[PDB]
Amino acid sequence: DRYEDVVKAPAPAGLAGFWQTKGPQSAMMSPDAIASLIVTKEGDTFDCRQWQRVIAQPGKLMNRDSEIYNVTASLDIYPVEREGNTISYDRMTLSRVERLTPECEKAWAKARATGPV
Repeated sequence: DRYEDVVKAPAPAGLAGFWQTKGPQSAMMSPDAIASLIVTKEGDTFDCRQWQRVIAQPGKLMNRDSEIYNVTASLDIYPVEREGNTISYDRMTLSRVERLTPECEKAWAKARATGPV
């Protein structure tokens, strides 16, 4: 399977948005590290994690056996589970937010500029 051939799933109701860790995550390098996930209504995603450096990766939602996953452009596959204003994602808890960090915002705009209109 190729990333290009992955069938992009529309976001289920309530999942589209910006999601960000609100406190220390034991999975991350240090307590001040932050992870964010963008989910568009069409099912495009962006996984942006930062501390001393930023690592950001576009992806796509996939529906497999009625469960939702993020599939990154490098073919990492991560189940996404939502409960209200929080998601479980790659061993972290992210909360719904209205705005992401500037460096996630900038990286997202940059990535999107090479994609379709």
